[PDB]
Amino acid sequence: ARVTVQDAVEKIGNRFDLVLVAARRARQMQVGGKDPLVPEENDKTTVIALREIEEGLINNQILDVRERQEQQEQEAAELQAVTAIAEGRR
Amino acid sequence: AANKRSVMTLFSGPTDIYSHQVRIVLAEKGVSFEIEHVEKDNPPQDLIDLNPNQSVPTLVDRELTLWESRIIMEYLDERFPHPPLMPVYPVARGESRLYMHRIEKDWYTLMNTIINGSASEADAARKQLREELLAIAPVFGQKPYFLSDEFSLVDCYLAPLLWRLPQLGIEFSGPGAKELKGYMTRVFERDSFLASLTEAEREMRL
Amino acid sequence: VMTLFSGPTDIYSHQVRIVLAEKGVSFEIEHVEKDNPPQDLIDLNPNQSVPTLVDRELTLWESRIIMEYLDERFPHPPLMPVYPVARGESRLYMHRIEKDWYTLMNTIINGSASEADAARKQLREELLAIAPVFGQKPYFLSDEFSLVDCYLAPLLWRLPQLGIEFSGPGAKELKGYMTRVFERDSFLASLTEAEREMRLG
Amino acid sequence: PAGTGYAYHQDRMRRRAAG
Amino acid sequence: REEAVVWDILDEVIREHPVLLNRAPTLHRLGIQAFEPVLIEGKAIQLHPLVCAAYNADFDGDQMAVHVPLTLEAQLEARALMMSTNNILSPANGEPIIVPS
Ligand SMILES: [Mg+2]
Repeated sequence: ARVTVQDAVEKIGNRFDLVLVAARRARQMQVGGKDPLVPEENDKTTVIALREIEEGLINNQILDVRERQEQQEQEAAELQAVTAIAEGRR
Repeated sequence: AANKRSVMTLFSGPTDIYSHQVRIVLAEKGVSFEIEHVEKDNPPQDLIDLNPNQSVPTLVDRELTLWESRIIMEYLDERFPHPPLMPVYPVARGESRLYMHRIEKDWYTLMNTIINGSASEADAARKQLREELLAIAPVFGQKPYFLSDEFSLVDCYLAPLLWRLPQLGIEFSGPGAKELKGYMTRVFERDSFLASLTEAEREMRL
Repeated sequence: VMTLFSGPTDIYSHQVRIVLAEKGVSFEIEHVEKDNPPQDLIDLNPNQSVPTLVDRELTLWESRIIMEYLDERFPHPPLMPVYPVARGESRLYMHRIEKDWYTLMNTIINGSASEADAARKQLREELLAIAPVFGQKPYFLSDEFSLVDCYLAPLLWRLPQLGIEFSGPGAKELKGYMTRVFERDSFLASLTEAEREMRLG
Repeated sequence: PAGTGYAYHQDRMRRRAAG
Repeated sequence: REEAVVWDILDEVIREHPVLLNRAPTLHRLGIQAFEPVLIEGKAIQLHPLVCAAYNADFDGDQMAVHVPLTLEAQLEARALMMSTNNILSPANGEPIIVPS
């Protein structure tokens, strides 16, 4: 579905970073599978990762706040579930 | 009498960690044992007559009582095999008998000294204790336990002495507690621990 | 490469030597000054407490670990029971003597001449306690010498230097012991020049 | 240390002598 | 067994999986280029005629290895950096390298 990354490299003006961002976002859709933001058309996970980068909804900045927001909301799932040992012991 | 059955006889202690260290391995093998939370001033009768050394705990199985924190939790790991608790290679086995000796002689005195020590030692010990337990931080990243995949006895020497963390006035401080504090989420709520914990020792969890 | 930081005198270092020279381990000892080896072992031993074993990967500081490792790894001849019932007997019988008797001998050497008597005779009546039982087996509760008597052979040998001995009773069924274990090549080729002048053997 | 691997070397030297 | 089911599973493993054709005396960096395979029948690795002047390949018996970028970061380096539609300018000088020959 993707023959060239000439357009998905203008959001990131560097080839050696496009192969790092999309190499990491293209793992979340394979292990610990999150959801591809774009509607897939029977493609792999790689080319789906290179199709978000062109439309700005992924980059090296969004790809952390999208997650570190989750890394602590699971710690919001830590304390709020920590009440489960708070009310289970008394 | 006491050993008249094929059953055990454990004159355990309700607060003394020797009981709570033993009962973990004691119940982690799925064996029908008898709990008797008893005191030093007044334990049960059998705990003083057949126990010519009078320690806590004390396990008795059809031949004689076995009194120690080590001789007991060793006698069970060598007689009730499955699941296993100690490795096979004698190289990495006796070293697993070394951390247990570098804890009963290293982090035990920091508990008794905080039980009978002066006002500064209680934090001085808490000084040498709290930071030192942070000096062992990066260990847990590599291995899911104390340098061993399987749940082994060297871990059981920690958690009963990690369950009395704030009960004697301790709380963590510094960068990297998420590696050890998150680790406590992996050990403090196991069947070997959950069903084994004494409710008396629980109320200092809130 | 199997080194040993033994003391030339102390019964602990004499403990491990009986295990090494029994199993047949090709070892090499590096003596300590009196019971103080150099400051050059704190790197491989933060306790600096002899004895200590070093074989190419390992560091171990106790009579428990250092003496049982050599049993669980050099299998024959075996110095323990076979089935788990009796190990707790041996594994705990040696907890008795290492707690009652050994630290009892502190005041006999590290305690003033007053308490030397306080430890001397109160212990002697124990010395013939198991004495009649030697008409049960040859060794200390065993028909074949094992790890449990490893705490007595280096203990009995320290009698005449310590001071307490046998006189009338306590030597009838007892002295047959030391005339039976003190001749084995293990305890023969373990005796050192310093630990030898504590008796005439 | 040159190419796609040059990125991760930006982080290795940024640890030693630091945290 | 070469059952007739695998011939339809094998064609979905090769959806967007670039391979790495490379000729023997690899002089310059244009001598290794990825491609997106298409399954033909035969035993000759077909090859687009424009590119055959980068490898310096006549078609009179010259052979060509074909590797396979395995991991997930290694089939993007074969699709961003190394793909055959990125090298239309030889690095030795700005002149093209895909001139119709
Ligand atoms: Mg040719």
